[PDB]
Amino acid sequence: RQLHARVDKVDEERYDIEAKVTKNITEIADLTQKIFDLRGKFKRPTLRRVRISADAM
Amino acid sequence: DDIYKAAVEQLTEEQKNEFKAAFDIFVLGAEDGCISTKELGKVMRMLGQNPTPEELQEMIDEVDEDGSGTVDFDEFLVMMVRCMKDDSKGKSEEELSDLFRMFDKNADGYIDLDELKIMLQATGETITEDDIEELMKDGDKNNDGRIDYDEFLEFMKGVE
Amino acid sequence: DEDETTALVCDNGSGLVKAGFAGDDAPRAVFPSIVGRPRHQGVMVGMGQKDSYVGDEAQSKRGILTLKYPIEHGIITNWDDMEKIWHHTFYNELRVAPEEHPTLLTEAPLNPKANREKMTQIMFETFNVPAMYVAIQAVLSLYASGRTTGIVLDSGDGVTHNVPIYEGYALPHAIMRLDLAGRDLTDYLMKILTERGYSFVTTAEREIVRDIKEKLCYVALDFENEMATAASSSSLEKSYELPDGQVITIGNERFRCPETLFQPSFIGMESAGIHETTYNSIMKCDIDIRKDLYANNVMSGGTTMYPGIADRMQKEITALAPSTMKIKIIAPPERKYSVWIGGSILASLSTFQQMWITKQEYDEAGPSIVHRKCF
Repeated sequence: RQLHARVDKVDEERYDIEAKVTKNITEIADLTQKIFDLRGKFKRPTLRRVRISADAM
Repeated sequence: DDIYKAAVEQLTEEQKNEFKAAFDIFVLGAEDGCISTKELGKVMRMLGQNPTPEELQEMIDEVDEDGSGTVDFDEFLVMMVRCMKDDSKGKSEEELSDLFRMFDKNADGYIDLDELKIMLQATGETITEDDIEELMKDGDKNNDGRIDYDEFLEFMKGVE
Repeated sequence: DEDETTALVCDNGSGLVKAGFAGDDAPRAVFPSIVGRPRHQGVMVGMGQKDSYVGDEAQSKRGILTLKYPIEHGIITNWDDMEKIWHHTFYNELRVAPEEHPTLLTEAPLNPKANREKMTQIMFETFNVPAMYVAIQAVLSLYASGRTTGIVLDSGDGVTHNVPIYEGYALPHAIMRLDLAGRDLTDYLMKILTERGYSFVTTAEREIVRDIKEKLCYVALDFENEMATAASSSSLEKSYELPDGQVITIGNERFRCPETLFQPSFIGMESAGIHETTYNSIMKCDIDIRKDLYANNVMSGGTTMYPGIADRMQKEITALAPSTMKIKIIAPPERKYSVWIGGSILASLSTFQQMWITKQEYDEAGPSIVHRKCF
């Protein structure tokens, strides 16, 4: 029964570390999302194939 | 020649064989290096690129560092591994992420030259200020005097 | 990041929120109590741009935002926006998790009950703080000022509370509370400057006027003589630079606004003014209390940084006070930053460890526990 209480509380605790790393991952997602914004400001203008049909004809 | 390590290690052999397949136009066959640096533009294009001719002449001067006018395998394969990083890609950013936050065991938001030199001397490698400085401003392309996370990734990227 | 589970202290007013940890000397960061929202249609795509902005984000991007304050006259009316302000306060700038720290919040003694109850619920339910306490602004000011006895005249952005305290105890029958505050002085300054050809009616304009007030306005020691000169000569005008390069000068309006604290009728308020209410807080206390409160007029809160205010408050009450007796004002460079400072002191006292509400008692009682445990 000590084990039953242990598994109750430790199930709780592993679910809790679950939610904690879940918040870590959610904030990785959101902060890295605003960081996608930050670095996109810098890198999007070149995601393009340019100066191909300029001369070939 | 040491940069050839980044030229061939991160790349593969059959990548060089496909280079040969795309290159066999100027060398029509049974020849040993008749290639010139003018049509370097052509030979890079047939590799599937969207480049500018200023970078053609740049690579032409980014090669001929020996003054030859013809291109060597190490620095060419490297300028690819420097631009066309069609390598074994060198790393993962979970591996590199743990690398950062272990170097930056402090998670400063940046591996300063502090943890940089820490691990460079933990290497056993004799590491001077120029060593940490080259490594930093290769990471810290921002030249803020400290390698940040992605600075450290790009820094340790394409590395053995 | 701390080596102890030190309480977090957040002095959340109707102006700015000052926050840091208990045991320190100063807040780590200060934030406008603001949540901002765009009043325009986006045209470019992939521009980022938030649905809502918080604190300093809301102020920095204010050019196209309407800015709302969740706290009015000392009370939270919008707790969803306070959850955002606290999230920002704790995780973005202090970079702490209240889940591992007790949190101390502040309010006036007659602040309507919903304020302390909702503050308690937000910290226990959205931040899951291990403990809470809602503290009295006068108490916090008295600790910061080194006193147990005196009148705390707290004339800040929200309300003027004005509560007499003797030997650390409330004398509640003598609280000369007044619905006159720094926010009304700001509104008055927007209107009086409009009369000078510089209209201030939008959010951006309101934030500018508050900045003008803080840097250019004063109350002086003698209003009538100050106006006799200010109304007659440009020598008392002072300029201010607006963000777009406009320059505004203010003459007698520079003090006529602030003067509303002594003459509330200027904005249509029925009141004797802050100095008469200070006087009555002393007078309404027992005769063997009065002598100690006269010797200890404690100044705190906002507006305390107007030139001439400490000198004037002592003059105005000593003029109403009886002769022979000495009447004195306490107005340290810690004025207005006294509530936060007191929070740090109070949170850290060993005797205060019996005052904190834990996240135990909270679950059995709910947020209403604040009315059983704090004050």
